[PDB]
Amino acid sequence: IPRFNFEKFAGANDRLTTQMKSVGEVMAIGRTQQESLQKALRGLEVGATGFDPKVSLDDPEALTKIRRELKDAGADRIWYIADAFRAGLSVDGVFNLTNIDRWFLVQIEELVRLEEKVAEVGITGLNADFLRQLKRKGFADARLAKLAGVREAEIRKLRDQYDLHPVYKRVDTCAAEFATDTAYMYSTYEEECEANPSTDREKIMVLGGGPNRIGQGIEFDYCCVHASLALREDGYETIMVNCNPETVSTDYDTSDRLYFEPVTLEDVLEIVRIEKPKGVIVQYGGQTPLKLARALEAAGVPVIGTSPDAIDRAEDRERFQHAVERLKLKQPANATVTAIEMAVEKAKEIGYPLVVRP
Amino acid sequence: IPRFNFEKFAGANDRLTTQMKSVGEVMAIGRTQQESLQKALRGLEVGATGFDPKVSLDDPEALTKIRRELKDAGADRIWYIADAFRAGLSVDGVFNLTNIDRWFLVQIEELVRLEEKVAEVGITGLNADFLRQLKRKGFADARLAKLAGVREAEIRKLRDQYDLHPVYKRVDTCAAEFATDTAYMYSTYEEECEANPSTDREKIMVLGGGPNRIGQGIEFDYCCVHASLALREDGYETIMVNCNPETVSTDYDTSDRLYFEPVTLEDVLEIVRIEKPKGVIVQYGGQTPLKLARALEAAGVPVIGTSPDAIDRAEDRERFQHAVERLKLKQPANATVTAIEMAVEKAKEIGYPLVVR
Amino acid sequence: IKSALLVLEDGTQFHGRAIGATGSAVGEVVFNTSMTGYQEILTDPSYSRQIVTLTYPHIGNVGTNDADEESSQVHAQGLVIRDLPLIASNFRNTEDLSSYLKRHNIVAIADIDTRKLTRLLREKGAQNGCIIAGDNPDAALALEKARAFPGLNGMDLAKEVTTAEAYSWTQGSWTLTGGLPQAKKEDELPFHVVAYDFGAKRNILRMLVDRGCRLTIVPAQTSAEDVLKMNPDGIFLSNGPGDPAPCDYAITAIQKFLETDIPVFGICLGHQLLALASGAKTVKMKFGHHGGNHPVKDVEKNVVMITAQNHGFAVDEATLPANLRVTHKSLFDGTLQGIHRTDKPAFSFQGHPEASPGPHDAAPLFDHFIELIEQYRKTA
Amino acid sequence: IKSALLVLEDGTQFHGRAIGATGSAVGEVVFNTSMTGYQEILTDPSYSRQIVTLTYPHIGNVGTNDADEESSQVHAQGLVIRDLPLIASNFRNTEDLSSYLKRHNIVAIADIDTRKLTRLLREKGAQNGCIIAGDNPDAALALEKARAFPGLNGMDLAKEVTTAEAYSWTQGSWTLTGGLPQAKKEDELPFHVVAYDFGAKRNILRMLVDRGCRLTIVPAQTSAEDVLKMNPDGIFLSNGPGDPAPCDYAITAIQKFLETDIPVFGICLGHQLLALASGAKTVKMKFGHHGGNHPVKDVEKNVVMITAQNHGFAVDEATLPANLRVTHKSLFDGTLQGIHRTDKPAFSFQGHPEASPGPHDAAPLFDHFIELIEQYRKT
Ligand SMILES: NC(=O)CC[C@H](N)C(=O)O
Ligand SMILES: NC(=O)CC[C@H](N)C(=O)O
Ligand SMILES: [Cl-]
Ligand SMILES: [Cl-]
Ligand SMILES: [Cl-]
Ligand SMILES: [Cl-]
Ligand SMILES: [K+]
Ligand SMILES: [K+]
Ligand SMILES: [K+]
Repeated sequence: IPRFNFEKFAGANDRLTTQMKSVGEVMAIGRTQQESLQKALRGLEVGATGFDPKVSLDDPEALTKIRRELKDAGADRIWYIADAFRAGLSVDGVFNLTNIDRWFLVQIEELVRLEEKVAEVGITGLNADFLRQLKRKGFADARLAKLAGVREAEIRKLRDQYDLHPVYKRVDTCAAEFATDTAYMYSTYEEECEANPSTDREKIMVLGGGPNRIGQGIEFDYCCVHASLALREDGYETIMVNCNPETVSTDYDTSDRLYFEPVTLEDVLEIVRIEKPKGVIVQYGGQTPLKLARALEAAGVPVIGTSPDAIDRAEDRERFQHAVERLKLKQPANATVTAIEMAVEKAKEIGYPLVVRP
Repeated sequence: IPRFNFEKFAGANDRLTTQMKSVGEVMAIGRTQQESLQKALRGLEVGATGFDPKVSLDDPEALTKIRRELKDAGADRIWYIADAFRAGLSVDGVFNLTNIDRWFLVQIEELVRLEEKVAEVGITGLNADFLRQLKRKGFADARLAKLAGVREAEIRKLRDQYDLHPVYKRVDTCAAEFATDTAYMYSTYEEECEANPSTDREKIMVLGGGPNRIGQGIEFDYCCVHASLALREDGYETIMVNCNPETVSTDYDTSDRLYFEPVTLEDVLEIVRIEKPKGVIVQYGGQTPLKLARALEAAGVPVIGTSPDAIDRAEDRERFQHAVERLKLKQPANATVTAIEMAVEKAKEIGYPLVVR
Repeated sequence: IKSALLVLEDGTQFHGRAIGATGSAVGEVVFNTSMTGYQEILTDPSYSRQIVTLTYPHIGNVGTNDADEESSQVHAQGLVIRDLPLIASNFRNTEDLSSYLKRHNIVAIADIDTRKLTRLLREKGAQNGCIIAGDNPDAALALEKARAFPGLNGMDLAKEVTTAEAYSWTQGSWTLTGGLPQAKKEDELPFHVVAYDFGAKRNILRMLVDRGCRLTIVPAQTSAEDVLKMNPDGIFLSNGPGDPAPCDYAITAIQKFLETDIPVFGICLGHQLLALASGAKTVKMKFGHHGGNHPVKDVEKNVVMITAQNHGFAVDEATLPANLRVTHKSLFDGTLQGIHRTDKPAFSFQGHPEASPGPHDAAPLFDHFIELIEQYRKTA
Repeated sequence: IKSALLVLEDGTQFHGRAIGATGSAVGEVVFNTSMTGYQEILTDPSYSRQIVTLTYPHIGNVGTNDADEESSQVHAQGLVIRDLPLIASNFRNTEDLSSYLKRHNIVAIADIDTRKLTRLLREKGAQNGCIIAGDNPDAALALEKARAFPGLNGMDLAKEVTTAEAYSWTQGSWTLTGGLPQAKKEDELPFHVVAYDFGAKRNILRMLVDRGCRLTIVPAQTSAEDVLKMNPDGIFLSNGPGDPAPCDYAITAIQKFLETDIPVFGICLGHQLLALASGAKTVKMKFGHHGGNHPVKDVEKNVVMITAQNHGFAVDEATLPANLRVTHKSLFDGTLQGIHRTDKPAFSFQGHPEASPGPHDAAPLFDHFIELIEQYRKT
């Protein structure tokens, strides 16, 4: 799935055409198209958890917006397709507007109906059989959580109750016709696991940054590759988690074990569960891993290097202010203003020109 | 199908509710739901030939308008259902909006798909096996013709080519378990014809006005009934053509033969075809049959009474002015103005106040 | 293009489309006017060897379900319709009609002028015909098959559908709220009745059980001696296919019961045998009575009831013995519909008091029987 | 729920969903790596008595069409797949996969870990298994059914699938524009090839005709002398199911033709038979070669070809008679794939020159046959 950055180019034409406008791409692997596709959506790093809705059902104008996005594709068409099915359009209707083979469309419609079922039955309705079937179709715990009105952690927990966990299969070029000694893996909800994690080594996991975007480029990936190169050289068993198909970080030669997976908390926890790393590096892959840091350590993960709290101390506007004052250092005058009027006055006080953060 | 007159009541709430707002109704009979439903639409007298589109396939806002029309029903929802299928909505989506049982909905969708095919192939694609199919689903010559890009007559001419004409079945209350001596018939594209027209009597056909609507009420029907009664009394065999289920005109005792059919060029010609009447009265049913006059005559029908041409001379503004003038009679000053500027002028001329049609 | 064909003895062709199993079907073609209950129609054993024509154009609108099965199987040999709907639409549906048809291996044909056919059979009377469903059905062949068919006259079909062994029946009637109830404990149902299975409909049994009757279904050829040994509180004669004449064992067994004071009640074929076993003679109707809008007068009460009918044979009232009174008559043709014994506690109805499908109008007839039975145990 | 169960001799169970006929199927379980060609595979007679497992998860994406039928029927005993897609999506489709399997009464199962199955077959070797598709599939019974299967080793399946009488074949190859061509009139075709039907694929025939060869298809057991009587320009040995070793009538007939100067070319089974005729030995492979990406080297020219393979037995090279020269070899495992008689106009190939499905890379093999034929008549 391609990664776009139209919000940074407010005045640009955002319709897709024969001239490339994307800035990166994510890749996913699944035992079926549905699983493949949902996993890609969840690691695209756009805040999506799968087919999150773009339009409300309650909007009389929704279909008009919908039809438009289908007919003249933008970066959000994938989500609009599901929106379409949710609003009564048919596969032939969507095809007609988009030209996407029905082979793919029907899969998306099937996934929407299943979502509607989750919405209806609620969490109570999520028995083991149903939940497993959903995990198999690639549904994220977070998406399922939004649907049944609960927190992600609850869905995850339920999965634990049911011993419902994915298995890891290996890439081997030959559909398993020949044995492999490489550990290039992807998660799937299947019967047999090929992870076979070692238990004689001290493992260090390195988390990548997903697809590239403006501001989150190859520079982080480089750092990622270096952590693995260095530590493996030192004798550690290096495990990389990433899903950008363009980089060196996703070349099986770069680490001891490569997990070509979405860099999400759910996906990473599952790896952590079976690898039991001595340590996890979240500081080299950019924003993506940086944001999971707190939740990872809060999830029992051995986060190494600068702590997620210290990170937050720095990223936090007011926490940092404090730090700077404590250190008796110099910082531009600031003020957090909720409303306008207050602005103009606080502004009088800070002194123009000013930098307005959204 | 109910008949509405909302255009005459511009400031009214035109949404359907528990309080009736319709002014009349039409009825059709077909061997199948689809045939029956399509005959009704074409008998409605609203200018429909069936499921004529209400919105453009290219209007970006179309789905929005269709959705509103389906959710909060107005007199034209039936037409929007079809449009909703042409625009991509599924049976489930239409049901959720309308609450109309899917048994019906799926039937309308299939009619839409078949319309799509016709549009694709056109005329050249109108084989006989397929034209029959279309006829059997209740398709009007005028509808196909629109779809196919031709004239209704081309479609009809075509149907003759292939000896594709309807058959007539009879109403008997018993599903054929008992024979009938009554001649209460409906057209259908089936195998056996039960019309068995007479050859020994002088027949006269009376054309009804279809559903009642403001301006085309019971007064017309009263005249049709009177036409049938008097002519029958006099010894002519009377044939009534009408589809208003509320009237005495469609009561089987009112005439010798009743054809409960849409009052259209198509349906009337098929009757004439087989009946071969001595005369056809088109002057007692209101606007409906009056308008068919000229084309029925062009088509060889034996129209009696005032000629379609004579009717036009009255019905046509200028022709009639011409007539007044010839008679040296008096009429109010008039003028035909295309544009505004020209009006204001012709107007200064004519003299206010004025009556602008 | 999935062809089907219907050819009758007279060699009348009806070209349509296949909607059921592939292959061939042969039997007596009949028309049924029922606008509702086609599954019940198809699962009625009485339809054995006959190819059913439905006058109502749309057939299959409500799909199918189990509760709507009258027997264990689809007894019709065939099915001819005008239109199979695109979908089934009813909360009770469990399977569409084409599907069900295939499942039961029924050759079926649709899209034919069912009226014209109805009119033919009406005017011309019962014909034998054949449906050939396939890629290139051979007219001449079906016609040949049509003609080859023996015909229902003189054909014992009851022995052809009866049970092989006797079973107990204690299941009541269906409800909207509860669907088909759980069979009862014999400790529950007060009267004990024997029911000759001439090709019985579940509804009769159910309606019987509803009345507080524990049933014992026996095969069609069971001896009286054998039955009498059960100490029945009553004996019931069921509905069934084919000619009732040819069923010697029945008349016998029946005559044998008549000799006795035990209450006998027959329905449809059961009614015919009761007549036969009483001295009466049976006849084969030109077209028969197939529908659920059939008016039948109760001569005694001068009352009219709308009834469900399924017969191709009737009893001659000219052939009635003075010991057999006439209790019901058809207002459509004057044909006989009920008879009672002047001497005995025996009565029988030509129509279907259990309906299914159809008007519940004739239901009180079971009320007579129970009366009889209560009386029998008072005196007995 | 439409339940299905797959049970292997070893007791391994795979719980799925029924996608074909209701019932039981028993046979030798094999895996095939072809990402396309599932219908062609199913209809290949060589799969007689085997339960076919496809490694590509989505099987049925393009539905089915009569032109993609490699024989008159579906020869596989059963089909094991991971996912049966919701719809078929291809202009050539005339019928969805599940419908088709039912039509053909093929017990089939979907939704199982075919990767796990593949790894087990690869690691432990071929196994017999049973598919039970039904309401409440009995795992003990499927295991018993699986274990009762006698196995392909020692089983002549060729005699089982051969044609009862001999027919003439003059139809060529399909084309996207044309489709399947009408059959030709004998006159249009210069050569008469007598082809032994050991369970022959439609494609080989076609490819021969394309090369101007009129064909006379003869039953598997036909005698050499009965064939000779046809004054064959060339003789062809078809592909086919089961053990070749037990087909004495074949070996026999063959060795006879091998006393003559009549050009002979076999494929697959035909290839194994030609070698047995020459005195070589056959072996039953651990899991065999079933796929459309198998690299085969032409040792003579030192070139690689990507081939379509379908065989579970092979000719042992170390038992080669000096009259048989090794022309081809497998680049995956070193197994023998081609041989040529040093003294006669007799050559054969292990893989499938007619492909269908798969890479057209080995097609040039037929040219060498035709060249020998021409020679023959030249003289
Ligand atoms: N998954 C692994 O640990 C690989 C094991 C072994 N080499 C195989 O290919 O089966
Ligand atoms: N159509 C008619 O002329 C009626 C003929 C006849 N009375 C019948 O009902 O069959
Ligand atoms: Cl569930
Ligand atoms: Cl056509
Ligand atoms: Cl017909
Ligand atoms: Cl499994
Ligand atoms: K493992
Ligand atoms: K027809
Ligand atoms: K499974």
